[PDB]
Amino acid sequence: MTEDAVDAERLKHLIVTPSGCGEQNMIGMTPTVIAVHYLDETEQWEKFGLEKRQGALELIKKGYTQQLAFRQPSSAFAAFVKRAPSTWLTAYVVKVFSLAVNLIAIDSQVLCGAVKWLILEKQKPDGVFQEDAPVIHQEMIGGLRNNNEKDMALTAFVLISLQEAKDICEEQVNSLPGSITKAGDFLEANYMNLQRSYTVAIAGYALAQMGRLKGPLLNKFLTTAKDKNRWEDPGKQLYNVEATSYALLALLQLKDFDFVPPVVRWLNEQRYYGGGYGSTQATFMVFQALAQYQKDAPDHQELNLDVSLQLPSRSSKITHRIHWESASLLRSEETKE
Amino acid sequence: SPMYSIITPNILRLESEETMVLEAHDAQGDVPVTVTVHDFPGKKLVLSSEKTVLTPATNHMGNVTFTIPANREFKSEKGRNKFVTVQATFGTQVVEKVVLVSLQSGYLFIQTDKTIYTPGSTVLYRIFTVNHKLLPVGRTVMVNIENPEGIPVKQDSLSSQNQLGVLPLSWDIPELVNMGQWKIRAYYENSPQQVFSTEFEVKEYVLPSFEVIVEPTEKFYYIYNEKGLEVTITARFLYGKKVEGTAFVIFGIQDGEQRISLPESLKRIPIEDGSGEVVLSRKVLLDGVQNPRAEDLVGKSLYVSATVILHSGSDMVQAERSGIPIVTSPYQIHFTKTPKYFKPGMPFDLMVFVTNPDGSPAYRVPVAVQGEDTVQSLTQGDGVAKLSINTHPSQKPLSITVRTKKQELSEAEQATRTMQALPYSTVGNSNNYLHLSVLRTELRPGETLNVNFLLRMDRAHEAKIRYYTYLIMNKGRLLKAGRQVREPGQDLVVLPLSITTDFIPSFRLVAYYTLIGASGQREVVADSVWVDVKDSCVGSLVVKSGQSEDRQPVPGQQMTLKIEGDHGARVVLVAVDKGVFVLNKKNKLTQSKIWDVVEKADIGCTPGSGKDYAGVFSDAGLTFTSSSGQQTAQRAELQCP
Ligand SMILES: *[C@@H]1O[C@H](CO)[C@@H](O[C@@H]2O[C@H](CO)[C@@H](O)[C@H](O)[C@H]2NC(C)=O)[C@H](O)[C@H]1NC(C)=O
Repeated sequence: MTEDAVDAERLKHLIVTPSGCGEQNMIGMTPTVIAVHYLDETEQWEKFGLEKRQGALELIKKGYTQQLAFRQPSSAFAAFVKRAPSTWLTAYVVKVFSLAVNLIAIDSQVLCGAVKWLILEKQKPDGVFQEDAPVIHQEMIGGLRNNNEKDMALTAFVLISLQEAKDICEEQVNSLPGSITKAGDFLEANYMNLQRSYTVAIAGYALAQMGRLKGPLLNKFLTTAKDKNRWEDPGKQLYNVEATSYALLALLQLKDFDFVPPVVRWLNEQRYYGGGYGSTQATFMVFQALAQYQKDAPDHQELNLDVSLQLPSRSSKITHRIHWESASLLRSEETKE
Repeated sequence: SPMYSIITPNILRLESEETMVLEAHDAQGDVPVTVTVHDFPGKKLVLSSEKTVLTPATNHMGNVTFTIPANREFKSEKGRNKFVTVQATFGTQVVEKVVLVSLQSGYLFIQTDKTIYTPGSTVLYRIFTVNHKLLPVGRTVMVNIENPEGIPVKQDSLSSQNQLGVLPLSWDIPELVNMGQWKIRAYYENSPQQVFSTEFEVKEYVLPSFEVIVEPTEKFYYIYNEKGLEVTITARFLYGKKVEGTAFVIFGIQDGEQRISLPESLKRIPIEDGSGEVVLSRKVLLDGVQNPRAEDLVGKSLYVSATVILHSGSDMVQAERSGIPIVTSPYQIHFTKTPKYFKPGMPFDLMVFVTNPDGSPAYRVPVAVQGEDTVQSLTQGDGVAKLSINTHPSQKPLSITVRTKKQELSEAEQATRTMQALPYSTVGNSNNYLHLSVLRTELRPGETLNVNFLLRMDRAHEAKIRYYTYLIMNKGRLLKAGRQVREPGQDLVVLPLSITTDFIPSFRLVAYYTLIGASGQREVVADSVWVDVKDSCVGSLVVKSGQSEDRQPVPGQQMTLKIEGDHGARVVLVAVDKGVFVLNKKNKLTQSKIWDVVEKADIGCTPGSGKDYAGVFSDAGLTFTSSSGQQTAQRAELQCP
């Protein structure tokens, strides 16, 4: 009852070495990181090639070592040290670090300082997040290139960024719940008026990550689907794939299994392997959604039976439990009467 | 820069001592190295102990011994292949190679006193717990008994701790049970997928009083023979006496799984003096089947179902022999032992496995090559005949066909077989070979051996090589490593070898050297060979009767029997009446079965040589990784094709 995944027979191109400044460094290392995470979660290294894993791990380790130079003294990150820190770039750093904690030795203090720096002065009191330094190239931010509802989508993205690192810096920052509540109220206040399925999907994902996407908001999310199998946006299909990934992650969070299989089947149908200009974020998060299909993959079995028998002798009523690990656990009992 | 080489078994086993030979070439001074093992994927830090330093005095040689711990993470997934990473830190140089990890962690041998049990009778079976080195081990064993339809009836959970590897168990069959082929299955806790089994059947039997053996004169039937198949009935009492009764014989053709009977072959031969014979005219066999064609019968088989009745009309015994082949050729040729890769311009070995049509190895039958037929040899007691062909130094593949040349037979009866061997491939076409010519006879522990290292290289590079590295496999893991020196100019170097009792049953020997060639590119040339050893006990246990007089002891009279075995060992005994062996003689246990299981559980399946150095190491069951970058192939399948 689970759709098939990508065999990764043509995923070798995702190994791109870091180069240039921090922006180009992250552009190069994003496909490699997402590919190694997908392969590790899918356990497909047998066919992909076992010897490339160590090389990719060395690549990501030295990239993580190199990117630390661009870190500002205020625990902030940017394309250049002289350039002002970027809120979206810092949130992307938070995403990458929280994803790669299991692969590289991420400094907890650095991430905690970055989160505190974002919370204290990089957000409005109402919870809206402001971008104080646009990046050099607008093709990597993804849906924020278009200025329509840009602040709302940015706020939703930063809300997801802070919600995906709850346990990393829970003790260090005590104002996180207030920011969560402010962002949730701001997003739920203006969810109906959204016209872009990209913004609708990101707001729905952000609201469902903490449980405020219910009732009319959930109905609008469900009706946002085009032909009940895809999400459509004006322009290139990359935004459509991004919105589809948003919706897939939101549905996986909501544990609604009656609509995920069409979404993942459609995503595999286009076979979006990535590459090209302005495709880093889309490829990264579509493979991230494919990874979230894994590990916590829903399965058809729900075996939690509690079987009990009333023996006529009444000496001892035998009671046992049948589970998925005990599906083939044949039990034989004999009675002489 | 000096190159660091790490050699490990291609397949790792949980809870066992697995060696990792560490060797360095052209190393200078002491080079400490710490070996660490990490799970793949991730980094769980399973084991990073057993660090060792290197010494130029010991030729920069050293082996680290440890054991991979058994954790729930490995046991979490049992349906997909899993791998681990071994990493070595040669000072400032780092080398790491992935390797497959299996779940096999020993063997289980099930011994049952009888092979047929009546309902209402007890069952006594012992579970033997041994590891990959065939030693007693303390683990946890699950035991299940399955009825023929496939329903477990009784399950247990035993422990081999403090039992010295022997677990005696009993079970009571209910008086009312469906008969058939019962099965006992057991598996280790760590690897529930690996299931060992035995087979005992429940029957409504009563013990007979004599044994009937039907032994045809030859274990086959020549199709063109005019006399026809001949079978001899030898009825003998169990206690060593002759029979005087009558017999019935019926011959049937066994094709596939369907048995066809011949009504006209039934005979009533009066067995006298515990012996008798009966003929089968070829006309009856031809007319019994529908098709009168001759060649169609080739590939089928016959079976004899003899029934013997005493003159007193007391007991009847049905004895059946099946599997007598119908083959136009009285001999078979097998190339399961011959290497599939030769060396150009170098002597090549051709082990031919000449065997009888039924499957038993033949003995003293000449064999010869079709071309230059002056080369001849005779099969030894093991059914293997040595051969030797001189190979021209040409890169073209050579085709060899062998044909038996026994006298008093025509050219049609001789068996033929054709084989194609591929030439060894070097690196960069540098024409650097190594060959290892070794004696392949009925070797026994203790007797010496002479490995002949045969280097072949140009005079411009005959001085850089100053030694050799050789390894010995046995039962899947290493046994001994070492360096054989070779001063410059000595074309042939001989390596004396001590075959102890620990080399049973078949040790695979590899050998390789290294140097710098071409235009500064490091390279390695390797070689491997397959050697058989006599299949016998690692110890020596013999049972013999102390009382040399008072022949044929009266029932109720004592005797004393000696048990000559190695000191400190535990001996289990069981006495079985031969009647049950008369009524069922299959699914027993013996040394041959144990060695067959051990051989089947190997890691490599190519008897020596290979396409190239990486191929040679992969087939030999080792992975070889260098600091420079030289490496073998990748293995990801538990069972080789
Ligand atoms: C592989 O490890 C074993 C571990 O014992 C080494 O065996 C020792 O070898 C030395 C000399 O070679 C003997 O003095 C010891 O008595 C041996 N140990 C035991 C327990 O008998 C073996 O030498 C190692 N292999 C190599 C090539 O050094």
